[PDB]
Amino acid sequence: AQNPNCNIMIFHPTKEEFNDFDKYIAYMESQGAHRAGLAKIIPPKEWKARETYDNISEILIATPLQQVASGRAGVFTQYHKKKKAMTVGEYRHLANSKKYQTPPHQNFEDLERKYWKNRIYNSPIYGADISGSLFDENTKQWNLGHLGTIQDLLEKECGVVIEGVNTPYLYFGMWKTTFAWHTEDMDLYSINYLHLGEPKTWYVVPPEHGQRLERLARELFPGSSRGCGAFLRHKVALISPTVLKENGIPFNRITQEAGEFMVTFPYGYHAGFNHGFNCAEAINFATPRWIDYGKMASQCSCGEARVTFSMDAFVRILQPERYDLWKRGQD
Ligand SMILES: O=C(O)CNC(=O)C(=O)O
Ligand SMILES: [Mg+2]
Ligand code: NI
Ligand SMILES: [Zn+2]
Repeated sequence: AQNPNCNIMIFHPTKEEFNDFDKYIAYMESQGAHRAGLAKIIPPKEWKARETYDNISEILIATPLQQVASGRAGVFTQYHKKKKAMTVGEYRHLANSKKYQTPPHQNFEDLERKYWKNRIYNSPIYGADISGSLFDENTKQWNLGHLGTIQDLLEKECGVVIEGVNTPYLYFGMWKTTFAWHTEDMDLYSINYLHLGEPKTWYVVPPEHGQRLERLARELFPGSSRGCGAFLRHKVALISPTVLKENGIPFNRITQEAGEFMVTFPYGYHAGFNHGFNCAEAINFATPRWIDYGKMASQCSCGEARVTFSMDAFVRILQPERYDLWKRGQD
């Protein structure tokens, strides 16, 4: 078996190997990359996502989210308080202010220490889940706005034709902005490109061990667990590397820098934070190996997680039994 210790693998495709997305994903998996739950892909040196970022200040963040923490430094929840709209210009100015800017630090490890020590005492503002793309339409390789759709994958694998579309989202981050422990909707893959700015640190649990993370989460967030049988779909819970180590949960960590792709694999729980002002673009995607994960994915039926138009059809076709009660939570 390849990659038995489930380490995060880093790939360096040539421009030749960067032409066929599906085939390169299948290659990574042949080398065991999926066992980690997360891979890094460094694009060929000749590739660019777009010519410059010079005019991005006019993008609107219509609902910035202030991420308010509760609990203890290593085990906390975050609530998203909706703020007034601001442009990317305004946001970047805010991120760079004395109140929100990245503190002095020696290296990524010192900054990671400061993050876990101090995250709870600040409420950074996250511009998340903004429908859009920053790839130039003339970028033909690994353009997250031109991937084949999950609906088309299901059609090609399973023969069923469903409604729905699949488009990317932009994320504008600042120091301490945080993504809580989650797998993707319907345990899909995701791919994330860091377009510009400061790094993003990731933590991930191997898919084969995801249930161990869930068991810990139920113990650490006991009332959440009683309220919903898939409360990690709410994307509010954080657990530090220290706490994961104390409880024997297998995980890995890696820092993504501007110009790099990360791919999360089905049922690979991940969480992380931003080092400073940045802009990422991400989208979900499917392969043939995903299909069974889609059939087995947990669902939030308490009604908090409240998910897309397109996810309806996935649940309808892959999880017909659930479909009924899941849509009671979604209506
Ligand atoms: O970048 C972020 O804030 C969150 N991204 C993801 O969870 C992902 O790409 O799967
Ligand atoms: Mg603009
Ligand atoms: Ni994700
Ligand atoms: Zn729920």
